[PDB]
Amino acid sequence: RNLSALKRHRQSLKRRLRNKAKKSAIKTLSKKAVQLAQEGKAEEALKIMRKAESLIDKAAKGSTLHKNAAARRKSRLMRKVRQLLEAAGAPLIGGGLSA
Amino acid sequence: PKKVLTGVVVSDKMQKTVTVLVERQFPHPLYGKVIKRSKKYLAHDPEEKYKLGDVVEIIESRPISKRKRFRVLRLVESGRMDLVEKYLIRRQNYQSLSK
Amino acid sequence: GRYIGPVCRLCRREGVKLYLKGERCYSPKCAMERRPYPPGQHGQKRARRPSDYAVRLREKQKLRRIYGISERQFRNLFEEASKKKGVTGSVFLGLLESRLDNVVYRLGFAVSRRQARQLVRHGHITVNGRRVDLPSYRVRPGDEIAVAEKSRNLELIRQNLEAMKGRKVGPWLSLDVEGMKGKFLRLPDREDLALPVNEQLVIEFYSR
Amino acid sequence: MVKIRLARFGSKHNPHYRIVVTDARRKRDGKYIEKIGYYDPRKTTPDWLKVDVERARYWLSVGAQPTDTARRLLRQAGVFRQE
RNA sequence: UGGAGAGUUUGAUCCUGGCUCAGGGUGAACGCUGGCGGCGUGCCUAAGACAUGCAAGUCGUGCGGGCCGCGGGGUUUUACUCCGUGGUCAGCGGCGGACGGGUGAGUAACGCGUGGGUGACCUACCCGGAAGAGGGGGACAACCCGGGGAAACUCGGGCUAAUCCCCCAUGUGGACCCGCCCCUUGGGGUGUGUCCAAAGGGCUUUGCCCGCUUCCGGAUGGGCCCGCGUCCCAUCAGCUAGUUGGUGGGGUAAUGGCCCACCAAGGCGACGACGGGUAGCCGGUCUGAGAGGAUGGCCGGCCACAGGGGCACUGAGACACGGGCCCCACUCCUACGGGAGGCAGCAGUUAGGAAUCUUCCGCAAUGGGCGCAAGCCUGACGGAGCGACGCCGCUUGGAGGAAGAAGCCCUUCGGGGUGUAAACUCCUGAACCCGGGACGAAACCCCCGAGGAGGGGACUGACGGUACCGGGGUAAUAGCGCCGGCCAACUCCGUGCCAGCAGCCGCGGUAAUACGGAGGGCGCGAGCGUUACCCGGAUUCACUGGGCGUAAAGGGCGUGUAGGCGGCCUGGGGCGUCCCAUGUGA
Ligand SMILES: [Mg+2]
Ligand SMILES: [Mg+2]
Ligand SMILES: [Mg+2]
Ligand SMILES: [Mg+2]
Ligand SMILES: [Mg+2]
Ligand SMILES: [Mg+2]
Ligand SMILES: [Mg+2]
Ligand SMILES: [Mg+2]
Ligand SMILES: [Mg+2]
Ligand SMILES: [Mg+2]
Ligand SMILES: [Mg+2]
Ligand SMILES: [Mg+2]
Ligand SMILES: [Mg+2]
Ligand SMILES: [Mg+2]
Ligand SMILES: [Mg+2]
Ligand SMILES: [Mg+2]
Ligand SMILES: [Mg+2]
Ligand SMILES: [Mg+2]
Ligand SMILES: [Mg+2]
Ligand SMILES: [Mg+2]
Ligand SMILES: [Mg+2]
Ligand SMILES: [Mg+2]
Ligand SMILES: [Mg+2]
Ligand SMILES: [Mg+2]
Ligand SMILES: [Mg+2]
Ligand SMILES: [Mg+2]
Ligand SMILES: [Mg+2]
Ligand SMILES: [Mg+2]
Ligand SMILES: [Mg+2]
Ligand SMILES: [Mg+2]
Ligand SMILES: [Mg+2]
Ligand SMILES: [Mg+2]
Ligand SMILES: [Mg+2]
Ligand SMILES: [Mg+2]
Ligand SMILES: [Mg+2]
Ligand SMILES: [Mg+2]
Ligand SMILES: [Mg+2]
Ligand SMILES: [Mg+2]
Ligand SMILES: [Mg+2]
Ligand SMILES: [Mg+2]
Ligand SMILES: [Mg+2]
Ligand SMILES: [Mg+2]
Ligand SMILES: [Mg+2]
Ligand SMILES: [Mg+2]
Ligand SMILES: [Mg+2]
Ligand SMILES: [Mg+2]
Ligand SMILES: [Mg+2]
Ligand SMILES: [Mg+2]
Ligand SMILES: [Mg+2]
Ligand SMILES: [Mg+2]
Ligand SMILES: [Mg+2]
Ligand SMILES: [Mg+2]
Ligand SMILES: [Mg+2]
Ligand SMILES: [Mg+2]
Ligand SMILES: [Mg+2]
Ligand SMILES: [Mg+2]
Ligand SMILES: [Mg+2]
Ligand SMILES: [Mg+2]
Ligand SMILES: [Mg+2]
Ligand SMILES: [Mg+2]
Ligand SMILES: [Mg+2]
Ligand SMILES: [Mg+2]
Ligand SMILES: [Mg+2]
Ligand SMILES: [Mg+2]
Ligand SMILES: [Mg+2]
Ligand SMILES: [Mg+2]
Ligand SMILES: [Mg+2]
Ligand SMILES: [Mg+2]
Ligand SMILES: [Mg+2]
Ligand SMILES: [Mg+2]
Ligand SMILES: [Mg+2]
Ligand SMILES: [Mg+2]
Ligand SMILES: [Mg+2]
Ligand SMILES: [Mg+2]
Ligand SMILES: [Mg+2]
Ligand SMILES: [Mg+2]
Ligand SMILES: [Mg+2]
Ligand SMILES: [Mg+2]
Ligand SMILES: [Mg+2]
Ligand SMILES: [Mg+2]
Ligand SMILES: [Mg+2]
Ligand SMILES: [Zn+2]
Repeated sequence: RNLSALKRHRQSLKRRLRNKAKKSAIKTLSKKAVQLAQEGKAEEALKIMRKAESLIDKAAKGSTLHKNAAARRKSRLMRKVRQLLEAAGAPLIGGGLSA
Repeated sequence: PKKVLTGVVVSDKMQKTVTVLVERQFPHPLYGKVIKRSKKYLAHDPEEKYKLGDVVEIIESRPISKRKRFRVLRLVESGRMDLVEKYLIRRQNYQSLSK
Repeated sequence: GRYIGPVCRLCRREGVKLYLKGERCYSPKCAMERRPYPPGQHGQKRARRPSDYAVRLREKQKLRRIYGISERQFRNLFEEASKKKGVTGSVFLGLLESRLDNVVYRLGFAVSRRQARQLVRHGHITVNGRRVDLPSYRVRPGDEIAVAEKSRNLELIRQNLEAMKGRKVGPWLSLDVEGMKGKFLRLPDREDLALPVNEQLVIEFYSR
Repeated sequence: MVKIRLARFGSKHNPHYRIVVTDARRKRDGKYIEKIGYYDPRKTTPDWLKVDVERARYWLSVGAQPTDTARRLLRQAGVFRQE
């Protein structure tokens, strides 16, 4: 009966978590980014937008988030960040953005 | 080559969208006599330039919406309401058919 | 295969002298010389004008019976005839002739075709070295329709050989009576043929 | 990946492969990208092989591991001989 | 290079017009009969229910152990060990389980076919080109202990490896924000800012192979998109709330109302929307002179489904038939808490049905998967098996023998027919027995060179002691339909509108070529008939090719919408139309 395709299954479980994990970090850091972004604090906003950008591409090196979806995240993320710091603020610290 | 069509614009009531009607013609598979049929296409017009009664080149395009997969290429002649006359008349004899 | 039953009997329905028998049919008795009428209780009474059917029918049954051959096979050939170019009526016949068991008759290695079939089928014949026994075997032009080694000195083989001396046969053929072997010159012209049969009437019936 | 192999054909007991470039997946007697020449295990005729070495050169060129018993008819058919 | 008609309305006639037959066709079935092979083919019904076996795994050159067999030096040896080591069965780890194989339920729709689009896209392994591989840390199974449990399994506690996880560096390069040029839908280059690499494993060591990482190209496979083609009912005529479009966002590999918030009031429809019925589509197949009609079994392509329905996880790829979770139905186990299962894979069961096979053989071939290879599994496949289901080849004999046996039919009592038919003689020699016996198989693998090109060297065949070849060798299965007309093929008896026949016209009420039996004949033969359905005949939906005074058929008459159709001459474009080339039409 026991077709050891189970190994394939047990594997997937271990997998699921591992990138579920990476993925949620994306989100929460991503939020805590746009958050501090709008609020005003820029050098802090970006400083988080940093380990943001990082954690994204990092998830890219494997089976998790991949392709240019690794990018689409950034293309919008920092895209939103800039726009908000833009609200009366200014490119305080040399964040992940070029002025 | 991205297929292209001339048909008259037949409605402008849409936001950045236009209804274009295009008679093709062809010969009946058994009866030869060239017959005429027509279809409406939902063109895109981000400049809201084209008005009613315009005759237009329409190009197969990247999908804009549920029904728009063409965009307006170029005008061919302004004043030709006489044709929309027809499309309206046709569309009005209907109301006198129901029960 | 061939209606093994009474055969000096068909000659009688068609009413034409037919050479299914060998010596005897040449004698006074193809069944026919003594009894020129059709078989059965009747047939000796005044027959009636065959409908356009009977005619096209009986003519078919003639040319078919002459080769003692499978209707399905015949029917097939008739159609193969239309498959290819030319005058169908001829090639049909021309094609009938290509039949190996028909050659061992035109080349006379036997008195009958039914006899001819036996020998062919029994491996007694051969072609270019191989012991063909397929009556069907279509003879293409130009091939040693010889006789086999174990066979050459055979009882009923010789009695037909010593009887096969001289007597010219087949303009579309050639017989090395000594070496016991013939050749297929070419495909039998219509004129080269002479059968008691109207080809044009057999085509008719094969349209129903 | 893409492949180059024998595609059986012709009746029972009468094999008659067809040496072709398919995708590895395609079933055996399947659809295929192109024909690069027949073959016969029995050699009933003097023509018991053939290969458009020209285009074969091509498919190997754009990368395309063939079968093993298909090399056996590319070598023994002269494709890798440059001298 | 291809086209036939007949019977039947009448006392008879011509015409109109139905009905009916002869033809071909099948995944066939049923009847009577049935010898041999070859290549095909075989659940059309309940996408009903399935016992048992087998259908997908593989790598010790990713890692660490449980187990087990062999061996030895080193220390005189003891304690032995480590390694070489081969085998294992599990575990982690990698690649494959999405291919292959089954079936048409659903689906009338970009599902399919066909031709294009993607500046809106991905693509494992393969191929090509560039670059790079420095250091450090950690977890969890196996295993050990403990615990619960009928079972299924499972909780905890403690170690440990790695091509598993993670971190900092180098950044060829790539991703992103913004800015510039080129380009023109999101294409290409550059600049500043940030972000992201990596894994070791082998042998014959001064080296090569299997691998890793980033990136660009290549090929192949695929997502998406559009023009056009794709069934019956108008006694279905109006349809539409994500409905149509916009703006911004979410999602994806990517476009899109695919999903959400906000706004606008749209979108569709007699050129048939909406509904209802029906159905997988195609290359093709059948039929037909052809136009046309019918059709999608087998084979190949595409689609869809895996008891019904929903779902996502892993992944380059699936929402995955032999993976997972949930509900419903169904079967089984249970220690009543619980648990297991999915043949529309091969084969086989049962059920229903007019009806559809062997629980075979083999990886030798071809193909696939993994692997450095040796090799392992491959019910794909290659074969064998059973059914005249189909097409094709073959057989049941060949020659000679009577004015012509016996029997049996008919008979004007002379005779006729079966009938060369048999008998008999001769010749041949299916079956059967003996011998020999493959092709399908030369590659991976071994030396030269260099593991390359090039040559040479060996193993391996399920089918099968079959095919085929030589020797011996026995005359050695015939059946079914019809015989009134169409329609080939006549008489005798019985029967007496009874028994029965039939496709239609009709036949049988004493003298039947129409019923049944006979002799005889006709047709065709391992087949012959019946029934069913498709095309033809049917020019009987008529484009090819029909009609409407009385045969069926002119709207009771106008007036007009849409639609269809449109005079004479010059000219522009060239939409149809035509011609040429070119891609495509697997
Ligand atoms: Mg012809
Ligand atoms: Mg000609
Ligand atoms: Mg014809
Ligand atoms: Mg009548
Ligand atoms: Mg065989
Ligand atoms: Mg079925
Ligand atoms: Mg080992
Ligand atoms: Mg070991
Ligand atoms: Mg390795
Ligand atoms: Mg071990
Ligand atoms: Mg001890
Ligand atoms: Mg130890
Ligand atoms: Mg199959
Ligand atoms: Mg099927
Ligand atoms: Mg429908
Ligand atoms: Mg469609
Ligand atoms: Mg369509
Ligand atoms: Mg397409
Ligand atoms: Mg195309
Ligand atoms: Mg360089
Ligand atoms: Mg460690
Ligand atoms: Mg370590
Ligand atoms: Mg880092
Ligand atoms: Mg640089
Ligand atoms: Mg870095
Ligand atoms: Mg780094
Ligand atoms: Mg590293
Ligand atoms: Mg790694
Ligand atoms: Mg490391
Ligand atoms: Mg070394
Ligand atoms: Mg919607
Ligand atoms: Mg509102
Ligand atoms: Mg259906
Ligand atoms: Mg159905
Ligand atoms: Mg047609
Ligand atoms: Mg159909
Ligand atoms: Mg169809
Ligand atoms: Mg089927
Ligand atoms: Mg099929
Ligand atoms: Mg099919
Ligand atoms: Mg299901
Ligand atoms: Mg089932
Ligand atoms: Mg389900
Ligand atoms: Mg699966
Ligand atoms: Mg599933
Ligand atoms: Mg299964
Ligand atoms: Mg119990
Ligand atoms: Mg019990
Ligand atoms: Mg209990
Ligand atoms: Mg239960
Ligand atoms: Mg075995
Ligand atoms: Mg194999
Ligand atoms: Mg097996
Ligand atoms: Mg039977
Ligand atoms: Mg039968
Ligand atoms: Mg007698
Ligand atoms: Mg008598
Ligand atoms: Mg005789
Ligand atoms: Mg006899
Ligand atoms: Mg005797
Ligand atoms: Mg013999
Ligand atoms: Mg021997
Ligand atoms: Mg070596
Ligand atoms: Mg033997
Ligand atoms: Mg022997
Ligand atoms: Mg055989
Ligand atoms: Mg013999
Ligand atoms: Mg008659
Ligand atoms: Mg009676
Ligand atoms: Mg009577
Ligand atoms: Mg009478
Ligand atoms: Mg009678
Ligand atoms: Mg009758
Ligand atoms: Mg018709
Ligand atoms: Mg018609
Ligand atoms: Mg007409
Ligand atoms: Mg008429
Ligand atoms: Mg009138
Ligand atoms: Mg002009
Ligand atoms: Mg001009
Ligand atoms: Mg063609
Ligand atoms: Zn005679």
